[PDB]
Amino acid sequence: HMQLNPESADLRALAKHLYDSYIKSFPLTKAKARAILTGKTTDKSPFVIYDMNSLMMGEDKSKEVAIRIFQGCQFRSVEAVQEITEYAKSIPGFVNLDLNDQVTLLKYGVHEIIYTMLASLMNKDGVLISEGQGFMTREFLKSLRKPFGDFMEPKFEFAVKFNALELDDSDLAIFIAVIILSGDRPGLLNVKPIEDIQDNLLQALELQLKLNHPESSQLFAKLLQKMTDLRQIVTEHVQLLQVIKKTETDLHPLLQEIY
Amino acid sequence: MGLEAIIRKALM
Ligand SMILES: *c1ccc(C(=O)NCc2ccccc2)cc1C(=O)Nc1ccccc1
Repeated sequence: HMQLNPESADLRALAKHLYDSYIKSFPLTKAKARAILTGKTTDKSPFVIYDMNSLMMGEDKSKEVAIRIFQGCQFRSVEAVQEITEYAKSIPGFVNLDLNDQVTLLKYGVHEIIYTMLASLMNKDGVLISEGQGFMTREFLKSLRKPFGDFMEPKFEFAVKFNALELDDSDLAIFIAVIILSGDRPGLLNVKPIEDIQDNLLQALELQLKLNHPESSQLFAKLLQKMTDLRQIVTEHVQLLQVIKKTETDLHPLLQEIY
Repeated sequence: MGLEAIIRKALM
């Protein structure tokens, strides 16, 4: 029997703390993304990039289109890493970890969290871009010449399955915190402090999913199983990043100034 | 290397 006791109440307070920080860190939420995608918002209707002519017009509303699109992907990922890091600072205990362990956690976690949260902005048709100002079709991205054509497609394949779980921002805030505090990342100095925070976040996540999803009794287990899909996504992603570095040309301004 | 730079800056 689940009881609303001091321990559970504290787990609900930890869930709310993360939700609030999530809202502050992440400009476009799943609630707002889904409103846009289903046409249930009063906000400005996104511009749809579905062919080469709608890309050209969209770049208003590199000589090579595929490269320009990859360039925008790259700059967006720098921005996303900054937002995830701000979020990570809000997770109780995280900034109190050794700074090298904080860095290691984010360096191995950010890609998993990027594709988790990009699914909130995705459907079978495409993905919201420019904080919901544009919509780029999955088939238009698939049409880009090798090796760019197959770059986003595995993230769509993940996302239509992931979205079927019908997680909401309250669920995702805790899920992402669980990803960040993974004690199994290579090169971690002090593992037990990370495991202890992860254990508290796993308790909070399990309780979140029991209260919020009465019709999937094992959603908690299903979500933990999604971490293998994410690891594979990131393994395959990193392989494609290399092939693009070996075989193409293109830095974000922040990166240029850091040197 | 590039990823780590951005993370370290953002934590400060
Ligand atoms: C698009 C292109 C490249 C990358 C990426 O992982 N680049 C490696 C890198 C190196 C240093 C710092 C950051 C990243 C990612 C993407 C991508 O997924 N972009 C994105 C992210 C969130 C939402 C939409 C698009």
